[PDB]
Amino acid sequence: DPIFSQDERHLIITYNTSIQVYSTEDSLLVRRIALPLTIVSSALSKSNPDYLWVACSDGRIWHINWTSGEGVDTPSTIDTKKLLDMAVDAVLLTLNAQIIAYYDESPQSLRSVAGGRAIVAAAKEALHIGILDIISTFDIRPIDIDVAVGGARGAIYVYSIQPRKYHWHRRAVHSVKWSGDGNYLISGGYETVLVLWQLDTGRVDFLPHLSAAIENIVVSPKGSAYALHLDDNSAMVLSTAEMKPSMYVSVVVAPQRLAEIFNAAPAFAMPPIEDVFYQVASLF
Amino acid sequence: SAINAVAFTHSAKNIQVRLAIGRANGDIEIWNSVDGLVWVTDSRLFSIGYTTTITEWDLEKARAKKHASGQHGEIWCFGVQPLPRKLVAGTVDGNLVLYSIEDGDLKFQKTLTRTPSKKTKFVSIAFQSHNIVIVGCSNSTICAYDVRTGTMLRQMTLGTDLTGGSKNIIVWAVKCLPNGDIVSGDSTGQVCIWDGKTYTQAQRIQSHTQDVLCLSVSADGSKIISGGMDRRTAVYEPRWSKVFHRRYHQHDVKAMASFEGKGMSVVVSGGSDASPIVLPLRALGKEFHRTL
RNA sequence: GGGGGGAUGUCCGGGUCGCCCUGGGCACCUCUCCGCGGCAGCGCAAGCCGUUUCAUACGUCGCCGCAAUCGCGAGGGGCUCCAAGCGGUCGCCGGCGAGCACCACCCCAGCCCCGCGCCGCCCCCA
Repeated sequence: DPIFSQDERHLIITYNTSIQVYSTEDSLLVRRIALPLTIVSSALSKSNPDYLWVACSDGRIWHINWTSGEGVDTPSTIDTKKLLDMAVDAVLLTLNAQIIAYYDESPQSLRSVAGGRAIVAAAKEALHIGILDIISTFDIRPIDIDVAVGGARGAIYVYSIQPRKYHWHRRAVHSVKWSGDGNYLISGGYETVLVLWQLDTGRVDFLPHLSAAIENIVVSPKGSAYALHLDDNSAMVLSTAEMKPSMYVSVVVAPQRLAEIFNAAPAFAMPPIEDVFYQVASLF
Repeated sequence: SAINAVAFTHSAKNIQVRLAIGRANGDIEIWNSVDGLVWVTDSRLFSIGYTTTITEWDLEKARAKKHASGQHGEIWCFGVQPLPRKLVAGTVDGNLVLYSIEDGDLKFQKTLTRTPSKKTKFVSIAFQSHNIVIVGCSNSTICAYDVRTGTMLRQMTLGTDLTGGSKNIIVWAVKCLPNGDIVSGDSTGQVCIWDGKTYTQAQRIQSHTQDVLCLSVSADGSKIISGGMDRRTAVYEPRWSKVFHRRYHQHDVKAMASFEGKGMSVVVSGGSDASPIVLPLRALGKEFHRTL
């Protein structure tokens, strides 16, 4: 749920009362932007702008931006039940028990698959792929798709029919995401350890000791810094392989061969110089 | 009491297929101190204990028919060739010893070649093709050979023992592929598929914590079943990855054997818990079974 | 299972004693909520059930010194007493030294563990 900027130096965090943007390079908060409760999601607008998209627990669609405070006045209430889940693409689609877009069990979450679109819906044990273990969280990578599902236990099933068990966590997982170029599976957990799943040669290497806080991790727009949401009301932009927080938020021819052309048969009884010239030019 | 070798009669009607186990007393038991056993088909089974004798076993007589022996020392591995027959049997002294299975007789035929280092004890073999051999070593090396000429192809040397203590990677199990690559199940828990055209490694899958003692492939080259000095077996699927690992067993797993015929594609494992335990190949299909 | 009650099938006090009943004890079996939690619609309704996986990184190591503090204890004396000594922890705006490499290749030995055969000794018949 925290989200970067298109030019990487701005972090974006929603709280239970407002929306706060941050400087990834230098300092703490930049804009206190008003967002009342008289919260489901906040992503960026996809095609032309980078404004925002916030959905509250019932239908009030905030289309609001940073670089201003504009957008504190215009919700939308086209849907009738309390909103559960929310995803934007380019074109908005909202999970209410079913979808409304522009089924047996209870819904959990819903995520969107890029430009040649696909939809991934998430109940407890069901998961709905749409072309045109008990779940906790999941991420995805396209190019033709790969889905990494976490779980209420420490099993991280991977799908590309058969899953793969990536079980480490001695409680629920709270965060599973694909890393960058898809080499690593960066996962988190309840037990403060941010595990780097190797997913190549099947090793594991991690960042163990932290502020008892790991849930809701996000990956940089490049292969760089991961930002961590943190259950002690903290976010943490960690650059990669530092694992140190950048942001805390609370014609060469030897002459002797031509001499060897002219050593034998001294002047007379030498071959005729058409032939001797063919020897010389054939040496060159 | 413990298992040390499992082998199926065939691996592909009322055709008599049987299962041959070797029990660590010295016993042999067949379902519908010995150390190794194979079959031969074109069907009779051959076994070794720790001594240098490689012996046939007649089944309807249930007596050790046609013992064979030799000069060198303790046989630690042997195996039979495929078709476009002999036996190849590697020992402690670094010899690999060819035995002849000319039509009915088990002869001490020939010792082709031997490593220069006497401290290279061979552990297992597998046949990459008809006439060329893959052998693990007690050092980090696994090594290919040709039996047309006896020659010594490329040493496929593993690393050091990083995880602590020892230096040498003792390669406990080696198997092959229908693709043409070869899996080496080494010590220190790891497995690694080595390429087959160039004889170099291509993937080093670390799954187990302690040394993989045995592994076996599917007959279609699809599922790889490892089993280690932990209580742990693990499966592998496509270059590769693992899927899961369940402690089916109770001691270390010491011997695998796979079969893919008669609508019953099972793989049977045994170790030192004295309990042979059978698995399907369709590991997401249903449960398993065990027999004692 | 709270109370459920079928002379069910049980003995010990009680009646000369027939089936038996009368106080104490429990094994079997069907209900309202729960003793307790698990499944299906909207802050809350209506109906069901029972007494195998998995654990927490790198970043640099060695020796010595100071300051607070703490422990053991040869050796000697009746759980206590003294003491030669020796270590640990926290601070060192203590200092010194070196960083693959305590590794690769090979050879000679040695500790340990394992094999096989001689002796050294003790045996029993003789």
